[PDB]
Amino acid sequence: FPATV
Amino acid sequence: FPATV
Amino acid sequence: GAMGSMERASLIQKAKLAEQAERYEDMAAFMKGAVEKGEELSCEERNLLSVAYKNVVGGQRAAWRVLSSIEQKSNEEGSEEKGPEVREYREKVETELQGVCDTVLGLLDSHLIKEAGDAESRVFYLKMKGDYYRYLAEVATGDDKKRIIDSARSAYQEAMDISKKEMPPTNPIRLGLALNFSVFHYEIANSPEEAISLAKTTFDEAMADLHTLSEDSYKDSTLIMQLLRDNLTLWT
Amino acid sequence: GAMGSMERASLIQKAKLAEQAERYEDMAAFMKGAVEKGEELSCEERNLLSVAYKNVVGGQRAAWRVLSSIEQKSNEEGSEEKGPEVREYREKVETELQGVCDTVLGLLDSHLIKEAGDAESRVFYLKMKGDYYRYLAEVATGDDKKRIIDSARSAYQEAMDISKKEMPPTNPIRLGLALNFSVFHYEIANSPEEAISLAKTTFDEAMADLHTLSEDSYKDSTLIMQLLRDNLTLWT
Ligand SMILES: [Ca+2]
Ligand SMILES: [Ca+2]
Ligand SMILES: [Ca+2]
Ligand SMILES: [Ca+2]
Ligand SMILES: [Ca+2]
Ligand SMILES: [Ca+2]
Ligand SMILES: [Ca+2]
Ligand SMILES: [Ca+2]
Ligand SMILES: [Cl-]
Ligand SMILES: [Cl-]
Repeated sequence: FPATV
Repeated sequence: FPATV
Repeated sequence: GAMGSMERASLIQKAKLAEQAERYEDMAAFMKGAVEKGEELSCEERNLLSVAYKNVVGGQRAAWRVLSSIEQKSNEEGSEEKGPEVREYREKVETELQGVCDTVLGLLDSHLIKEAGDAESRVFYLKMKGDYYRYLAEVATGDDKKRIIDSARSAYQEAMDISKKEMPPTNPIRLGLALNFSVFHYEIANSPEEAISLAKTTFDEAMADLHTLSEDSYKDSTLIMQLLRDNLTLWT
Repeated sequence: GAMGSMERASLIQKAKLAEQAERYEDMAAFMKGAVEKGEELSCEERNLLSVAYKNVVGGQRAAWRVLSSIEQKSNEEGSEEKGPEVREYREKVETELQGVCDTVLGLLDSHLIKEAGDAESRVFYLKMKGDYYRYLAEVATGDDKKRIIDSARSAYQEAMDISKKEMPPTNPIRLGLALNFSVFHYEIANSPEEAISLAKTTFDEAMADLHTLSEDSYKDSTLIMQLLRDNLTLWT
C-alpha cells in the first residue's frame, strides 16, 4: 500500500 | 512487567 | 451529544491523554465533542482531530482488507461453501467504517469548512474531506461509486487550488495533500500517470524551495518529501 | 443478548474471522454469544474465548497503566494543578476494565465452571477466574481489595490442586497456570519468595518429564518453560 498522511 | 499467558 | 456536559478545554485535555494511552476511539469521541462546541479549532486541535480519526478508520480499513481477501478467496473455483458468515462480517466492518467516515464528513460539513477562512485551516479540512470520501470509495461497489469518487476528487482539487495560491511548495499541509491526492489518482481513479506526475512535480517544486527554510522546517518538509519519493519508487 | 439470534457455529466462525482481522472486541462479543448458548466449549473454543478477552483487557490494562503514571506524577510536589481530568479519565478506563473483568467472571460463574468436569476444562476456567480477579486486584484501592486478592488466590489454588493431581508436569495449561499464579504472588500478594519458589519448582518438574513427550508436545511445553525462566531471571 502507498504512503498517505 | 513479568510474563503471563 | 454524550460530551455536551464536558468543558471544551477538558475534552481537549482528555483527547491528549487518550492519545498517550493509544485509546484512539476515546480520542475521536473527545475531539468530536470539542468540535460540536461550535468554536473554530486551532492548529493543534485540528491535528488532534485528524490523528484520532485516522487511527480509528485506519484500523477499520486494515480489518476490511483482511476480510475482503478472505471473501474473495471464498468465491474462487474449488473453494468449499462456508455460508453467509464471511460476507456478513465483512459487511458489519464495512458499515462501521462507513459510519466513521460519515461522522467525520458530518463534522466538516457542520460546520468546520464553512468557517475556515485561513488557507492552513481550509486546506487541512478539504484534504480531510477528500481523504474520507476516498475511504468511502475504497469500499464502494454500487450505483453511487462514481459520485463518491467525484466527491473525493472535488474536495482534493479545491484544496490543491488554494494550496498552490496561498502556501509555499514546502508547506507540510500542501505536501501531504499532494501525497494523498496522488494516491487517490493511483488507487481510486485508475490514473497512475497523473499520480506519478503529481508526486514528481510536488517533490521537485518542494526541493527548489528548501533553501528558504529553517532547520526545523526543513526536517518537517523533507519527511513528507521522502514519502512522495517512496511512492514514486513503488510506482516506477 | 445481541447475539441471541445468531447460530452458535456462526458465532464461532466469526470469532475466528475477527481474530484474523485483529478485531478483538468483536471476537469477544462473538465468543460471549457462543458461551451464552449454554453448551460446553471445546478446547479450541475455550482458547478463542481466552484469546479474545486477553487482548481486550490487555489493551485496557496498558492504557490504565499509562494514565495511572500520569496521575501519580500530577500528585508529586512541584506539579502544577491541572484539574480533575486525569483522574476522571483514569476512572473511565478503570470502570471499563472492571466491566470486562466482571463480564468474564460472569460467564465463568454462569455456567462454565459448574459444568466443567474434565481437568483440562476445569483448570482452564479456574485459571481464567484467577486471572480476571488478578486484573481487578491491579486496580483495587478500597475496602474490598483484600477480598478481591483472596478470590484470585482461591481460584488459582483450586486450579493448582486439580492440575497437580490430574495433569502431567509438562501440560501447557498446568505450566501457564503456575506461571500466572507465580506472577500473582510476586505482583499482587507481596510474596516474591513464593513466586520464585513456584516458578523454579514448576520449571524443574517439567524439565524432568520432557523425555515422555513427542517433538510437537516438547515445543509447546518448552515455550512456556522459557517464560518461567524469563521471570526467574527478572526476579533474581
Ligand atoms: Ca464552557
Ligand atoms: Ca471440496
Ligand atoms: Ca455494504
Ligand atoms: Ca506513461
Ligand atoms: Ca442453533
Ligand atoms: Ca508551577
Ligand atoms: Ca474506580
Ligand atoms: Ca530469600
Ligand atoms: Cl456479523
Ligand atoms: Cl472521562
